[PDB]
Amino acid sequence: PVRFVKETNRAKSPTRQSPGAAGYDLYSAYDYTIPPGERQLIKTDISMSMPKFCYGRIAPRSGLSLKGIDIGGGVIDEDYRGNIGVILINNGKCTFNVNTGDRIAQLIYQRIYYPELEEVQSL
Amino acid sequence: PVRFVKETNRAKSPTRQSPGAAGYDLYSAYDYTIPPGERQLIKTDISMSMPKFCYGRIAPRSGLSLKGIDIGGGVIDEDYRGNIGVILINNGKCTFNVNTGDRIAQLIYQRIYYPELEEVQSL
Amino acid sequence: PVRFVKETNRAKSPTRQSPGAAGYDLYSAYDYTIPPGERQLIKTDISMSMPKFCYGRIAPRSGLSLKGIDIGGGVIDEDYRGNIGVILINNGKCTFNVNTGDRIAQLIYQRIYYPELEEVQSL
Ligand SMILES: O=c1ccn([C@H]2C[C@H](O)[C@@H](COP(=O)(O)NP(=O)(O)OP(=O)(O)O)O2)c(=O)[nH]1
Ligand SMILES: O=c1ccn([C@H]2C[C@H](O)[C@@H](COP(=O)(O)NP(=O)(O)OP(=O)(O)O)O2)c(=O)[nH]1
Ligand SMILES: O=c1ccn([C@H]2C[C@H](O)[C@@H](COP(=O)(O)NP(=O)(O)OP(=O)(O)O)O2)c(=O)[nH]1
Ligand SMILES: [Cl-]
Ligand SMILES: [Mg+2]
Repeated sequence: PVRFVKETNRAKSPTRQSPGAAGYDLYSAYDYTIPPGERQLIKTDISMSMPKFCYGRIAPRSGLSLKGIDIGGGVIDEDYRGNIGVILINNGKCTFNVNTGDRIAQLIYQRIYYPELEEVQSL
Repeated sequence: PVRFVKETNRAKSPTRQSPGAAGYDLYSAYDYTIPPGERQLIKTDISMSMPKFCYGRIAPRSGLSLKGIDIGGGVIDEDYRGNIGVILINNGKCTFNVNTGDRIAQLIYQRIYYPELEEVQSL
Repeated sequence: PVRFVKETNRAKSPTRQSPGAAGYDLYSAYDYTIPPGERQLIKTDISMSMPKFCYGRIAPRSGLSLKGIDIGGGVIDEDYRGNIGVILINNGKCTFNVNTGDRIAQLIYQRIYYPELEEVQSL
């Protein structure tokens, strides 16, 4: 079970489209306007305690990606307890409108290793 | 064992370079012209049933990345049964030519979690 | 335990901040000047033997992401025994400077699969 908190009543619970979907839909908590060739940190008003040995990759919705919208950053650490921001980059030709409640990205919980690092002289 | 279909004869089986290569090579099944500052959906004519508790990341080739070619979207869900498409972004200064058979990207089967979500008030 | 090798005394050992961090900080080994709209390969002068059944992802730092600095390529294969290079993309407005010892990205050891493929008729 992954515990999550809405910071304000503008936050929508992250949802999964289907039982075989890779990620959990993230929603914009506020209204944003993104000019062509600009980028914008979008607040979700969702904070969460991630599961152990993984991280949340904020990944792009495919439809938005064909409109020219990409993702910046997107690394949500296992110990990040703050507001989750989606960095949207408008690489399209037109101003991109974000309304409160718009599906803006997907959060994928990606399993990872935390290995020890040891310096040697030859591999 | 991942099962895949060649939708048309122009589809080419994804292959790994080496036993230590992260990704399977995706090939273009058609011929494309992509001008500077534009993107294009490339059809592979491949569809596949992904391994359970995982997804397919369409990741960039290092070669094309240095020439300013990037990858959009890239999330290939576990329950996806359609044609796998690749979003090539041309951020370089010259028209990038896509020939039938050209390696364009690499599918990576990334291990993930599907946790249940529960709403709480404090973390 | 993942072994690594410094190619020069200009390379800096990758670092961990906290138990819940995603990955390991990668540092520049040389001085670079990246003009707006350009990408530049950044040598870390670090070679390592990646652990089995995974790959290192050169992942963006959010601080830079917001300034307009994006990652290109970024797939470090299991059997890569060469110099790890970070492709930094200046999609910002000003020129981006990189001094030796600058925190440029993070490395994430993402768990992956190597399934055998099998062509079929139906799915
Ligand atoms: O680059 C891509 C991205 C997605 N796809 C396919 C695979 C994926 O399973 C499917 C996703 O379609 P949807 O747009 O219905 N879902 P998405 O996750 O993109 O966002 P949302 O569900 O919010 O629309 O499209 C590609 O072929 N290439
Ligand atoms: O798209 C993002 C990216 C990061 N974040 C969060 C997670 C991360 O823990 C935090 C960034 O904290 P830092 O002060 O460590 N930023 P820095 O640039 O130093 O490194 P990094 O961004 O890699 O943690 O912002 C988001 O909410 N959305
Ligand atoms: O950003 C990167 C990406 C890859 N690399 C390394 C790791 C990887 O093993 C290798 C990329 O493979 P190639 O140099 O053989 N290029 P090619 O296009 O042939 O294969 P790939 O699809 O892996 O790039 O370079 C970097 O140093 N920086
Ligand atoms: Cl990833
Ligand atoms: Mg979906």
